[PDB]
Amino acid sequence: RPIRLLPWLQVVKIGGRVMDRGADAILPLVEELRKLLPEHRLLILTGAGVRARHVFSVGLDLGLPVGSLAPLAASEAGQNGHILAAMLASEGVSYVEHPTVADQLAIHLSATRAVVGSAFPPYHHHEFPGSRIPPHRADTGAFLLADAFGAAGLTIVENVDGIYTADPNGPDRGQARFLPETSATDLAKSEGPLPVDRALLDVMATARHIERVQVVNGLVPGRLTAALRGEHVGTLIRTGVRPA
Amino acid sequence: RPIRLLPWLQVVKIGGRVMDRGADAILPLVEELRKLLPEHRLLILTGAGVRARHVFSVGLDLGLPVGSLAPLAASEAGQNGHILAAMLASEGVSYVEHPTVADQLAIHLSATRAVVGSAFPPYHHHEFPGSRIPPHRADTGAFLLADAFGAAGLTIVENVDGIYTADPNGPDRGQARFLPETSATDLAKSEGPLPVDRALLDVMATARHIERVQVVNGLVPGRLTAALRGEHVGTLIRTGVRPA
Amino acid sequence: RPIRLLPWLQVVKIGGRVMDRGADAILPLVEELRKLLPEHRLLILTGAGVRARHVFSVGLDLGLPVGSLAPLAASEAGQNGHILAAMLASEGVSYVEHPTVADQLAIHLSATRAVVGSAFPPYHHHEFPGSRIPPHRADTGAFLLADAFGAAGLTIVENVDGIYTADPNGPDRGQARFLPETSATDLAKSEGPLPVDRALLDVMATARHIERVQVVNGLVPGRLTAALRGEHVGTLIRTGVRPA
Amino acid sequence: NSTAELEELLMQRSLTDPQLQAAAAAAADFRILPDATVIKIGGQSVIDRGRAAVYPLVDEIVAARKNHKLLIGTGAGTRARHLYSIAAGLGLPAGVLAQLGSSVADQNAAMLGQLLAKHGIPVVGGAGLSAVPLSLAEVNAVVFSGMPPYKLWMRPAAEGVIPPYRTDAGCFLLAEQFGCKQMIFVKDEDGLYTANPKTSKDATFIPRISVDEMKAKGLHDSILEFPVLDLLQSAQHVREVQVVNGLVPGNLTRALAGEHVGTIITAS
Amino acid sequence: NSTAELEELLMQRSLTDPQLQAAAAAAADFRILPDATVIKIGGQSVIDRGRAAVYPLVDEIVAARKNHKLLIGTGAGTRARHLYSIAAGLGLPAGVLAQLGSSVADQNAAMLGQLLAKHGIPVVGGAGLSAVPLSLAEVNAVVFSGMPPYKLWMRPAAEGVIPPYRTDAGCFLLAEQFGCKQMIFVKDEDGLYTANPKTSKDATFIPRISVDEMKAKGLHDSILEFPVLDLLQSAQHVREVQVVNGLVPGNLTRALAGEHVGTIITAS
Amino acid sequence: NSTAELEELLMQRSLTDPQLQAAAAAAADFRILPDATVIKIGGQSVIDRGRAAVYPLVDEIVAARKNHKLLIGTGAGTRARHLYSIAAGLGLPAGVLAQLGSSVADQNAAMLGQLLAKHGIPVVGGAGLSAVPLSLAEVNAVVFSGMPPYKLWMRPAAEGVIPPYRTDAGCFLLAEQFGCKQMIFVKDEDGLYTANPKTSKDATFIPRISVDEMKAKGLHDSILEFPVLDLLQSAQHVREVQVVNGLVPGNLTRALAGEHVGTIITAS
Ligand SMILES: Nc1ncnc2c1ncn2[C@@H]1O[C@H](COP(=O)(O)OP(=O)(O)OP(=O)(O)O)[C@@H](O)[C@H]1O
Repeated sequence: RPIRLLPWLQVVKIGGRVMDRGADAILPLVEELRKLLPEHRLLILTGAGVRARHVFSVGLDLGLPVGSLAPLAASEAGQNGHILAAMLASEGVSYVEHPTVADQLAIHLSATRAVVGSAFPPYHHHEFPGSRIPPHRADTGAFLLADAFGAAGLTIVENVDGIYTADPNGPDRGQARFLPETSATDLAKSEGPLPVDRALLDVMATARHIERVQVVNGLVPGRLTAALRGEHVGTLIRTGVRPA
Repeated sequence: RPIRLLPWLQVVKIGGRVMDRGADAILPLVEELRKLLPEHRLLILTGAGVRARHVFSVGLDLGLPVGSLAPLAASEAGQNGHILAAMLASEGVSYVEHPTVADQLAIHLSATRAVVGSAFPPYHHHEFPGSRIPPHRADTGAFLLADAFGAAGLTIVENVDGIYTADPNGPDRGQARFLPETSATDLAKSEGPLPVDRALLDVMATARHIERVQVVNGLVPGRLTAALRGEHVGTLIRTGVRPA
Repeated sequence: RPIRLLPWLQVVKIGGRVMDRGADAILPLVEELRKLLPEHRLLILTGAGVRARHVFSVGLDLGLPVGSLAPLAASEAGQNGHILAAMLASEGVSYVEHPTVADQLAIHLSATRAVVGSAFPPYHHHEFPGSRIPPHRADTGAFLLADAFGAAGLTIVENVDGIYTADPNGPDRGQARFLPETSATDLAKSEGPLPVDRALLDVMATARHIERVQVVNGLVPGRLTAALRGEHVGTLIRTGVRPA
Repeated sequence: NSTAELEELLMQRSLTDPQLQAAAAAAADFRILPDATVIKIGGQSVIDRGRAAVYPLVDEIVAARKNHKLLIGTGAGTRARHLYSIAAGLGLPAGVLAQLGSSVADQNAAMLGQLLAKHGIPVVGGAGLSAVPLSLAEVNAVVFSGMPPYKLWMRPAAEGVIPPYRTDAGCFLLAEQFGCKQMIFVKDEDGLYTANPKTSKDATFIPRISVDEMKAKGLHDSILEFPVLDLLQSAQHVREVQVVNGLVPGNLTRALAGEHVGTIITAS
Repeated sequence: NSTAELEELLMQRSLTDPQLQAAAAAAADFRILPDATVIKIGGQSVIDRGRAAVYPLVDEIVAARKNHKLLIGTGAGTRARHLYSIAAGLGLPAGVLAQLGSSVADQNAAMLGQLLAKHGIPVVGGAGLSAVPLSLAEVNAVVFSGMPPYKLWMRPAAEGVIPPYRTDAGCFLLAEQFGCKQMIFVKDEDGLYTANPKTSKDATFIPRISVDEMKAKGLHDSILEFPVLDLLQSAQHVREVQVVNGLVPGNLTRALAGEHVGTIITAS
Repeated sequence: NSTAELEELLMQRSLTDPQLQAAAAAAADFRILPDATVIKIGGQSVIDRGRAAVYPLVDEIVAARKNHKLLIGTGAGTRARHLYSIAAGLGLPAGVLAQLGSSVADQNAAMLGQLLAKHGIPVVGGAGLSAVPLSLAEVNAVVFSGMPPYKLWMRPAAEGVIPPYRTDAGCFLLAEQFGCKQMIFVKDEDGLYTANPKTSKDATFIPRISVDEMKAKGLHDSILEFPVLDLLQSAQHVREVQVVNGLVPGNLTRALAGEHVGTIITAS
């Protein structure tokens, strides 16, 4: 079993769709993050959201392979990262690049209370083939990073209360029942659209350290705070790892 | 009215001509800066000075356009930044590049009490046409950045007591009267030599946050310390900022 | 004489051979370094070790000159640096590149108590000719840097008790004499294998600040701890400079 | 009194002094890339449309690349607007926005670079490191990111947080400094009309115009960003630009040959 | 189906949606560098051997670059094994190890790159849109680093910290995305055998095999990394690869000419 | 003997041990760019003057690059001297000065790079990994920054804070390592004299001299840095350099053909 590199870190991930809603969604989130800074040691990673779907539509209409589309989607997570870091700047927060997240994080989190980054991994041209939509997205990149460091946990912040039996906004919106708890394997065999990457379920199988990830709604304040204390406010996804 | 990104920051700027006077000028200024570090949160941006003129004469002698000369002068402010950063190093001070100043400043100001950089903006080949001497020089780069962050104030440290009715060094000392206070609009109309960029007067017209800037003499100690507390030791400037 | 830029810095250097001995060697040294962090302000510089000897054999077998081989070994010291920085990560430690070691070190030691880098200097293609083995290696790069900053001392951590007049692991161990104390001049006249760069003797000849350097055994716990306190546990070397 | 005295004028004078500035106004004028043209592929105008508008102009560039040396800048388009709509609602200043839209100019540049890769035309690893792509008569082209690198030092506008200097100015200003003979704007409209092209029944295409008539005519921003025309009045090297329609094939090459197709805007 | 169907589904569906995945799986397929071939020079197989194995293959590369466009990857070799033995005993996860072995691929690229400098073939940085090295009829080649840039984000294996995706996959994955007509792996063995080549029982040379058969025979990982075979069934542009023996001169140029010398592995 | 022998001793000996160094001193010697010439365009001698001094050498450079492969280094000049007086009086060590003087050599390189752009010759990015510019018969040239990257690791002198190793040796050392057939220094004097040249007591021009003679005649530092001579005594690929006069046109191009005008210093 490997060692935990930063066992005291809490890695949070802020959906790209949450950011797309503007100040109304974000400003309650910053005020909540300013509250969390003294309580935890936080690496906050942003997803990409709709703008990445625009690069895909354009990039897809031009025929570009998935490996060209991956770095262009990761660019938006970088843009969502720059915004959240900027609103938190006066609290000592700044956005850091992949190489600093990879190498210098422990120094920079020793300097300040938190930092911001892109959840997207630097797969850029080496992204896997088979799908025309890059398999490894923010959700997948944030877990991979949390699970290497040995962090205390990864929390996924989205615009829906959790995981449902189907897109709760989609065509079946009425027929969707909430799943307060689920396993990565049960999710990997059930089909339909998900708030998380199918690649998150694949990476969780090789997970050495992190035994759970909670998907909470960042549009309801206090759920992030409570999730980070272990209170059950959303969907608990078990990774199939045992503690010890 | 945008938001203040770093409202607690004090931006100071050190003319390049002050640095050109050698240990006699610098050692009093460094020892005074050693005093200020615990008092303020300081971003120190250096100007260019005479060495930037030597590249201008050569670069101009070869016919190079204004956009080619700008990156070569910004290097001098960068080298003046490296010199001052070194003498304050033992106090935890370092020189940082433009890209870290733009993205990561708040972390390093959380890491240390102050940092050094070049006041010159990274306009390099996008410097404006029309004049053969770059319109945006150290002073303009120092203000533009200060007003983006929302700094508490900008204080300019030069080798002269302030602004006079005429340059009190050149052929005419006779008509030069000191201006203890002046407005940014007044200067844009009155022509003649200035210790500051005429472009600095332009950025002040659109200034959203900083309502005043003081010009103090850095060769008489105690004037910077007093300036950072708001005492009037030199020429002030009105930028036209307001609530409405 | 020049000025001391980081007078409070202790520079230690960990031989590349110690890292090559694996978890058996490293875990005692990490745990010992975990203890020193609060006591000192430490810059830990890694050597190259065995892997660099393999790059030379191939690099030499292909006819490549000395200036091509230097950056190929410096990469190994860089890889030994990344290993140590990770094991101490949870203590706030990170590996930093040469360009930051030169400019921003003071910030990062203000952020944290320690940092890791490669002892190798960035001579890469400008390495001196005459030898097919690069003259300036980790030991020399560590001293050059220690004496540039003005550090309080340089400590060299190797796998042997100290310096012997004959190679302790190399050729005959029957005449190998341990030298509790020696001079750079005395050694510069000694022709034989040493756990030192022969270029380290050259940089010591011009040394402006550091009067002594101790070579200690990193495989005996407590010797590094004691060496940093000035206790004589290993080989001392006088560099011929007096702040005595 | 003359132009050779300056090295005393720079040491003993402030750089805002007009006898130094006026004496600086008459020095050698050197054109670094006189035989190269800079074009702009609009992010909203052309590239955000996708294959229909993009593939034809790719074929054009290659067809043109032999007789002309090309510097291809790109524009941001709709994704930059969302970043600006999102960012402006948070209260972030123009300087923050400037780097947000720079990404999209980088994105659009990358996309275009892969369609042109097989033809040997690279994307730059920084703007002033390569004249070599232009050097090789086989390549004679490069793709870069139209946005100017002002990032946080971007000059704010008179009103609003939206960055005033954008991919239009970023492409123009590089032609101005490098000597480039022409500046061609490739967008979706034939050029200038005296009202908005999308909705006019009555709007007459203006074939040729000078700036002074343009502000006079109440067209301060129809086709190009309002400040770049002020960049055109100050320009020493590119005294005019051209705005053509990408959606109609051939207009680029014709304007590359010097034809009068589209609107032409002149500084004088 | 015309103007744009997905301007509905990309906006209104999750990217894990099967209804969305199919519609993206049927889109235009663009090959960025269709006429280029990628090679892998084994770190242990070739480069760690030095002058004997390397120089002959160096002479080959120059001869091929005229009629072929060559993408030259490097391998890790024995130095990467030492880093893994040292680090794996410390307990550091695969993510840490991935960047440790990437250095060694860079070292070999540097060494290999300096032998080819006089011919004008560089080591790649800020490239991939840079087609100039490949585009020039004089050079038509590049040298790069086999390892994929996953470093902390590397996908771990089921057990063990040794990185699953290594210079095979890094070189393969660069061909797949760029459309390369061929993918050649240059190693020390004649190709694939039905037992371990250095110690075997009956071993039968396999001139050709498909993945599912490889899985069958227990050959998942004999010559190539096991994920690279699963990457071979998923690859859209390069459905097959070839493993040749560099130690035998001429085989590199042969397979580059399209001959079948060595083993060829097919996806279907 | 077999090129085995040093790999066990490379595994088991200290590299300061003579038995290891010797057999490593005898291996094949590979010249990375044997057919390239290195020049030094002087910071004080040449560029600090400008158009008068530069343009003639610019026009010369074009003429040679067709028949020669040229690496153009630059020097710092007076601005670096200004930085040295300012910093050395503050007490900053030699190492700090090295990075301060690196700027100006970079500055001059930038300036020179813009005059050479239309001719297609770049300034080296990414530390100079790109060999593409020199390989192309169209370009055959590069512009670089004479200063070596020692910066804070610069070896100091016995006395004083001034860095001993500067743009002279930085250009020299790149010729030595790259195999280059020639190393040319372009300065303002026809070559060597025996006095400080500015005193002009009518000293004797030395047409050819060896390093050890230089030590004899007290011409110790004279024009080339003192270490540049000791680096020449140890140098393997470039055993002699040439000192030519830039101010008189034709001296560069004639020296590029191998003519003896000017001085030459030899290791022997
Ligand atoms: N089972 C599902 N359960 C909940 N939401 C779903 C589900 N399927 C689809 N969705 C929808 O998709 C949204 C989140 O999915 P999506 O991954 O597209 O956004 P995102 O995670 O914020 O993007 P990014 O990964 O770039 O951050 C939910 O708000 C919800 O509207």
